[PDB]
Amino acid sequence: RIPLWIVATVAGMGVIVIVGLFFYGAYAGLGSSL
Amino acid sequence: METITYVFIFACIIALFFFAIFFREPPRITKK
Amino acid sequence: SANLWERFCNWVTSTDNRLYVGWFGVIMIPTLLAATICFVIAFIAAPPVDIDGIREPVSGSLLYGNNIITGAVVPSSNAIGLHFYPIWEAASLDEWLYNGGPYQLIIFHFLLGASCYMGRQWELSYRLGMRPWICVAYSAPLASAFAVFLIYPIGQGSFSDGMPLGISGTFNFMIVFQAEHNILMHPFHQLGVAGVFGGALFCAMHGSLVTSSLIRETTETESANYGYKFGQEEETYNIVAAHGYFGRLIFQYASFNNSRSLHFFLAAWPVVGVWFTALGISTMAFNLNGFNFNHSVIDAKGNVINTWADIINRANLGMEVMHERNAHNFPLDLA
Amino acid sequence: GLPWYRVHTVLINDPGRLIAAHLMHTALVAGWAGSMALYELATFDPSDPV
Amino acid sequence: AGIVGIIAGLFHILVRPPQRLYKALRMGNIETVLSSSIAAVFFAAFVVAGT
Amino acid sequence: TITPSLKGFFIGLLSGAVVLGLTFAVLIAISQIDKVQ
Amino acid sequence: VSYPIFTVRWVAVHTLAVPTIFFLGAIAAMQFIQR
Amino acid sequence: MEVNQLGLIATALFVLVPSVFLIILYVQTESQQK
Amino acid sequence: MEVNQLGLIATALFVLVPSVFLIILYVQTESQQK
Amino acid sequence: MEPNPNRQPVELNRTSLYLGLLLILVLALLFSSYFFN
Amino acid sequence: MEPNPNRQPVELNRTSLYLGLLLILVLALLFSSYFFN
Amino acid sequence: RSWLATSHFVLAFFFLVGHLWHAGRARAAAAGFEKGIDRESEPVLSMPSLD
Amino acid sequence: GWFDILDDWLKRDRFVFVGWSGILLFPCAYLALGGWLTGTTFVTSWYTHGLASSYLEGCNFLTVAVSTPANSMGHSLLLLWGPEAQGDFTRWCQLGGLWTFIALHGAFGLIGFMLRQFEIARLVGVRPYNAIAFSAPIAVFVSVFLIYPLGQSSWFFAPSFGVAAIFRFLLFFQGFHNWTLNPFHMMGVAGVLGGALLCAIHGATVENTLFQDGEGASTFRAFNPTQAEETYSMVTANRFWSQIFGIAFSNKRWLHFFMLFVPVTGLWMSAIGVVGLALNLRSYDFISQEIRAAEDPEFETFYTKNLLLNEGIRAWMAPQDQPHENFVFPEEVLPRGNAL
Amino acid sequence: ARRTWLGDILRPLNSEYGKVAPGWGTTPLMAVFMGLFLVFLLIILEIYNSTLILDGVNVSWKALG
Amino acid sequence: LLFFFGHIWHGARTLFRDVFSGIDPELSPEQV
Amino acid sequence: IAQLTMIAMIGIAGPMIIFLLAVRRGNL
Amino acid sequence: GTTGERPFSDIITSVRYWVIHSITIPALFIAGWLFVSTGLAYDVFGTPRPDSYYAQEQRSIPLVTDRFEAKQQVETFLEQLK
Amino acid sequence: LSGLLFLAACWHWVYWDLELFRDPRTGEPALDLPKMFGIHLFLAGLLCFGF
Amino acid sequence: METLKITVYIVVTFFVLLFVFGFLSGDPARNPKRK
Ligand code: CLA
Ligand code: CLA
Ligand code: CLA
Ligand SMILES: CCCCCCCCCCCCCCCC(=O)OC[C@H](CO[C@H]1O[C@H](CS(=O)(=O)O)[C@@H](O)[C@H](O)[C@H]1O)OC(=O)CCCCCCCCCCCCCCC
Ligand SMILES: CC1=C(/C=C/C(C)=C/C=C/C(C)=C/C=C/C=C(C)/C=C/C=C(C)/C=C/C2=C(C)CCCC2(C)C)C(C)(C)CCC1
Ligand SMILES: CC1=C(/C=C/C(C)=C/C=C/C(C)=C/C=C/C=C(C)/C=C/C=C(C)/C=C/C2=C(C)CCCC2(C)C)C(C)(C)CCC1
Ligand SMILES: CC1=C(/C=C/C(C)=C/C=C/C(C)=C/C=C/C=C(C)/C=C/C=C(C)/C=C/C2=C(C)CCCC2(C)C)C(C)(C)CCC1
Ligand SMILES: [Cl-]
Ligand SMILES: [Fe+2]
Repeated sequence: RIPLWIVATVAGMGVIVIVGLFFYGAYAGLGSSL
Repeated sequence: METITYVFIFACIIALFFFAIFFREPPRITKK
Repeated sequence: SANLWERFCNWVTSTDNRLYVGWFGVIMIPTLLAATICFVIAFIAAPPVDIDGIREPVSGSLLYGNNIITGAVVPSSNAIGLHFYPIWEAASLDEWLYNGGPYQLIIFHFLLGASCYMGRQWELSYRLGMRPWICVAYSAPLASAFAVFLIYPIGQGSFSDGMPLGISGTFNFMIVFQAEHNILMHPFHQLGVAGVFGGALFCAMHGSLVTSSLIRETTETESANYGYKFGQEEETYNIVAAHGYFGRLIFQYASFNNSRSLHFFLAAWPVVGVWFTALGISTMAFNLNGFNFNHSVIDAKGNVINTWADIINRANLGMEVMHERNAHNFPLDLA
Repeated sequence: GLPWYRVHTVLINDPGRLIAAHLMHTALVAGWAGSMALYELATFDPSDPV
Repeated sequence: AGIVGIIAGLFHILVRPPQRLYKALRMGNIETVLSSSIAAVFFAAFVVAGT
Repeated sequence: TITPSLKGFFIGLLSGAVVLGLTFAVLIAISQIDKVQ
Repeated sequence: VSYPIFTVRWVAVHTLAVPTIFFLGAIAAMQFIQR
Repeated sequence: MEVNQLGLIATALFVLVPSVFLIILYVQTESQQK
Repeated sequence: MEVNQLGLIATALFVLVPSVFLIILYVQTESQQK
Repeated sequence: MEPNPNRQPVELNRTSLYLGLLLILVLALLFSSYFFN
Repeated sequence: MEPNPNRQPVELNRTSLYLGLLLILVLALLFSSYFFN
Repeated sequence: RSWLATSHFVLAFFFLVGHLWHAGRARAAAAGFEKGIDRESEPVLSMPSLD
Repeated sequence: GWFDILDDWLKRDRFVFVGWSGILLFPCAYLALGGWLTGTTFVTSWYTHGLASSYLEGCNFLTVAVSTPANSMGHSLLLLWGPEAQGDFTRWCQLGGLWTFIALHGAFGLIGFMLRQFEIARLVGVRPYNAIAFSAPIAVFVSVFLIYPLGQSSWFFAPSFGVAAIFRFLLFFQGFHNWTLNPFHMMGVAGVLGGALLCAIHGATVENTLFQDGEGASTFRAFNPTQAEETYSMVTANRFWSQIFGIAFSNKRWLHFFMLFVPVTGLWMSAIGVVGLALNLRSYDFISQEIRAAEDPEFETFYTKNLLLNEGIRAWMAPQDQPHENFVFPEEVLPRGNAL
Repeated sequence: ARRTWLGDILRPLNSEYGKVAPGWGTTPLMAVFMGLFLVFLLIILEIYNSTLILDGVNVSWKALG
Repeated sequence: LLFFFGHIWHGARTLFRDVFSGIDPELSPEQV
Repeated sequence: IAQLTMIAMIGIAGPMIIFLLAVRRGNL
Repeated sequence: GTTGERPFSDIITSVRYWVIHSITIPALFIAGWLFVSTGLAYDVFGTPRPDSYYAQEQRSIPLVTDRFEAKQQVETFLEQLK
Repeated sequence: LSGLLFLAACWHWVYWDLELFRDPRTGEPALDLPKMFGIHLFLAGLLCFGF
Repeated sequence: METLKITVYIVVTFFVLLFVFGFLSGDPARNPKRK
């Protein structure tokens, strides 16, 4: 049994990371301007 | 002629507004 | 007389008036009446206005060649900018009408009255013992009028850049806005249409669900509306049957069963959405515009690979390049 | 009684008056056709088919 | 289509509608003939607008 | 007779029937496995 | 109760969940492509 | 100005005819005994 | 031909307006119970 | 408010409708020529 | 002849009149510009 | 100047909403109906019909 | 009978209701959404529009899109096994085959979905006013994504599935069709805007005319899920708006139908306008206005102003927006104001 | 009611009101013509859209005279 | 396009003639 | 170069000061 | 208010779920990653690589100009080292 | 033709209660839709053919 | 013209005074219950 509040907070951060990875890619990848 | 038509319709809407507000059907409770 | 003033205050505040003239009403009623009367006379008979201050009068009244769709009340001159221009600031009314005098008189009186109108939407609720916050819902459309008529001109430095009082004139404001600010590519605007689309969506949602789950009390050849009497004790529709249907359309937990949580959502969504769209105009009033993805994606050599964002930019240039023909003398549009 | 948008429901089970209705409709459509034609013939110029 | 229409016609004059269908498509209720006719009318309309 | 585009039509008409088939095949099967009353 | 495992809900859930993460992985990799 | 000649009567009938229809009904409803 | 522009709407309103008045009344009379 | 006791119902029989319409139409058939002039 | 037993009375309340008139007028205020063109 | 101006207008506005919200609640809290209309003593039902 | 056993299974009350409708809905709906999410990340629009349109190429959530096929395609259905793609998948993608894929599938998904509404309503035994309402979104999708391009030269001028790609569709209609000046569109916005008002005002009205059915401040818990008395004072709501606005509802049954009518009617009017734009039968100009503007160089309205904006939009956008035309507009022929 | 010359002659044609066939009657046979019709329409559609080309059929203002 | 709505409307009104004018009691939903 | 090491620790720190409280059970 | 399916809450909480999904979920992630990083995705959807939009000198666009011979025309566009 | 359909419309309006529309069984107004469709469809195809 | 300014100012002062002295006249009292 894994406490729900932990499941969300871990999956929560997990979402902020990957989406934040996307925002970084806006200044580096092909989606850049440099 | 056009100006007249426009103001006329407008004047009519304003006239309606009046009657709509002050000459509506009195909203009666329960026993309707 | 129990006391004239005491009686006056009791009359104003009286909840037995056909129309609740409140304390806010004491300011609202006169201001709204001046705005409307001045508007009606202008829209019909006002002479052309030199909006851009370049001695290039724009006629927007019926008697001067306009129809309802084209006709408008033209914003004050750009030569006036943000200066206060009441009638008693003009050598004559001829001058006052030429520099777009009426416009200020209207927008100021409207915004004032429309604010007190919000103030009254609290007062009456207070006098009747019901909860407030209805006025809080009205703060969203009002905050938009404020943004479009006051905040943007302040930001841009002239009331001539405020939204005109007319149909086609409203279209001009938008098209130009898009050019100078790229509003479609702005989050706050997108939240606005989301609120407006969702609004119409939920309005139809709630509307249909409820009207579809009505308890039968009417004949086959009798209006289904008569099955309701003003001032009922019990409900006129089966909200549990409504929830049962909509709960099966998508899936149960994605369906409302609490009428209070329902109507809150019904109110919260559009109000919040429009709030951002109002903040959008107020934000882009200080030139913090939408996303600029022009020439973003480029190939390995450096060639510019176009996106839809670029196709948007071409449309925008055309607006930019053509608007206010003879108003510009210098390369950059910083006004 | 009946709402304005329901006045024709008076025919849902009255085959006689329903046929009478359709007959009136058909007359109107046929009437339009003949008379719409006369309007064109009174205005059409055959002087040059090219 | 005419011949087929002639044949199909004779069919419905003779063969009766299956109970299942009569119940399903609420036959013997003229406002169901309207629903289907309208469906066909606008189908034809979309076609002539196209041609 | 029997042009390339006509052959393609049969390919799409056959691959479509298959999808309808397997779908209803599965459905009819699973349906007749549980429904007690 | 003695709940089952594989259900219609399970199927539905996976038809969206499985490709999503596969795409989220794909897109995440795109953030490092350059020129 | 240089407007449509039929614009006037088109607007006039567009207002009267359907308004007329309504009033006919309303007044006929209003006069129903009891 | 070279007729009056207002002739059409003048004739139109001359028919409708008073005819309308009548129909309004007749139908309102017709629907009186008993 | 008190229901005003001075009011009476208004009436227009079918013939009166016919007689009326006959009057309006023929008048229009008479004056239209002069309206178009 | 026998009085046809299929007829019902027709009704239009005061609000419906107002709601109606409002629709007609504003529609006229909207399309008139395009009618004059 | 753009960052500051825009940020503080958004804040200033929402705070005016917060004002209205909390001022409207306080007036109802005080008088004591911020939680709903009294089913029994419903004020409106005690006022003459304006109709 | 197997049918009734097939029926039994389908109409079983699950977490996600399937039903007969589901046999059509779920396959298309999934493919439509899936096809978009696919093209959104992987497939390009280079060979079709000379545009990058996927995450793989560097586009973001705003600029990504599933672009329309080439103008060369015409109104071709663009089947995977059709004369164009010839069974090839890669070619199919590059020729914008995913667009007709998303469009047609999504089209049937919208059919299945309303059928679901109809089917579920029947089972639960409720009125199908939810299906009637959903007709407005159908008309829109049908008129815009199908009927409109069917009147134009090809699928190319249909709205491409994407955020930004829709924004240009707006700017296009302004520049070329003068869409804002269309009476049918205006009714459209009036319905949406007016519908979003009804949504707001009614919700706010109810929440602030509620009865006290609890001792807490958060009045949400204090609601009875099992009908009985009205949770909010309809009578109080009536007298309120009657005094602030002058007019007020007094028949919940009419009030809610009204909430259905307004936004549904609006969407339908906006649809009709688009159907006319297919044949380019637009509401572009006012003849009386143009005639005066021609003879009189001092006559200026906000209407005249807007048309000049359109001229600029058309001239500056056309070259890169309609590649198939091979447009070449010299700097000197480009309509421009002063300085800018 | 009211009988008439014409009315009596037409009486038989209108009398078998509620008369239905038992069970699933001709339904399965109908479902076959339905499927044939669907394919039929799909054919002439794809021919009109030039998705189905056939040497001999030229879907243009040509092939005419 | 307009007639589409009429089809959907009358079609609905045919298959839902019983539940027309409103609905009536019971409380079943979430249990087969 | 990679200060993501920082964020990580200070990020899990937040839920930690309440997780330890779910362990020592008290005052939540 | 309930149906046959096992309450999500229980499943997302069960240790068995995570023992499964700590393997499955990252697996799909790594797979999608490889799909791009190995350049396979480029070939599956004919999407141009950063160095595959134009030829070196050419600055024109490979616009498909006819429906029936489009596929052939497209292939010809790849020929010029595009 | 319009004038004739007009006069016909009037006759069918006054003489609405023809026995032909009454079902011999129930004694109440009734129309056998399935057989009618068959009749009309036959006439349609027959006229279609001729055309 | 200088007159109009005066007139207006007086007028505006009137209503504004009516407003301030209005809410001042024990406005919280004016309500259904607790006051
Ligand atoms: C084959 C065509 C056809 C037929 C025979 C019917 C028949 C019927 N419809 Mg219907 N309908 C149709 C098409 C049709 N509809 C279409 C296409 C739509 C979508 C717009 C609708 C939408 C619709 C609704 C929403 C309702 C009906 C209702 C009804 C019933 C009562 C009609 C009534 O009293 O209205 C009388 C109507 C009036 C007195 C006002 C009409 C004013 C119109 C709008 C102005 C234009 C008039 C103009 C001359 C029309 C030209 C015709 C044009 C096609 C060329 C009746 C059975 C009603 C019903 O079922 O009752 C419960 C109902 O509520 N229909
Ligand atoms: C039931 C759900 C459903 C529906 C309605 C559709 C509908 C469609 N899909 Mg589709 N699809 C589905 C599920 C569905 N799909 C699923 C689950 C998948 C995943 C495998 C796909 C994958 C898919 C692809 C990859 C493509 C489509 C395409 C299409 C479109 C054209 C297909 C066509 O020509 O049909 C043909 C219709 C039939 C085959 C039906 C025939 C039924 C009859 C009764 C059987 C008769 C067979 C018999 C041999 C005939 C004998 C006659 C004799 C003379 C030979 C069409 C809108 C194409 C598209 O979108 O193009 C842009 C396309 O390229 N689909
Ligand atoms: C004696 C009968 C008769 C004849 C010979 C004509 C002859 C004519 N009429 Mg006409 N008309 C008639 C009666 C008749 N009318 C009646 C009674 C009406 C009132 C409803 C009209 C209303 C009318 C109008 C409004 C118009 C004409 C027009 C015309 C002319 C062109 C006809 C045309 O293009 O066909 C049109 C062909 C069709 C519409 C094809 C219909 C086929 C449908 C879609 C199929 C129906 C579904 C079917 C049941 C499916 C099963 C079939 C089965 C085989 C599978 C022509 C001179 C036109 C003209 O030029 O004006 C003078 C015109 O605009 N007519
Ligand atoms: C520069 C300063 C100018 C000063 C102007 C001169 C003084 C104002 C004179 C007003 C004369 C007109 C009377 C109007 C009567 C009436 O409104 O209803 C009459 C009712 C009946 O009560 C009323 O009537 C009662 C008497 S009786 O019933 O009417 O006989 C009375 O007892 C009670 O006190 C009273 O409330 O009055 C009210 O309900 C009070 C609210 C009145 C609201 C004013 C209009 C609101 C406008 C808002 C802005 C609109 C914008 C434009 C709209 C197009
Ligand atoms: C009786 C008789 C006769 C006579 C007859 C006649 C004379 C008839 C006529 C008829 C007619 C003469 C008819 C007409 C008709 C018409 C119509 C019917 C029309 C309609 C129209 C419409 C409906 C329209 C609509 C619209 C509009 C308005 C606008 C918008 C669009 C639309 C189109 C929608 C004779 C001697 C022979 C002999 C026998 C007896
Ligand atoms: C094409 C095609 C097909 C199909 C396929 C498919 C069906 C696929 C699917 C796919 C999919 C199905 C995918 C998915 C995806 C998803 C995603 C990718 C998502 C993302 C998301 C996100 C990113 C989120 C975000 C957010 C939000 C929105 C909210 C707020 C917050 C956040 C940020 C979290 C087939 C083969 C059949 C055939 C051929 C053609
Ligand atoms: C989604 C969701 C969720 C989740 C959420 C989350 C995921 C959250 C997170 C959160 C977090 C994640 C938090 C954190 C926090 C942290 C903190 C608060 C920290 C602080 C620290 C400090 C302040 C310190 C600093 C320092 C250092 C460390 C070194 C340098 C120096 C100094 C000392 C300054 C929930 C469950 C609610 C449910 C709903 C949904
Ligand atoms: Cl301009
Ligand atoms: Fe509600």
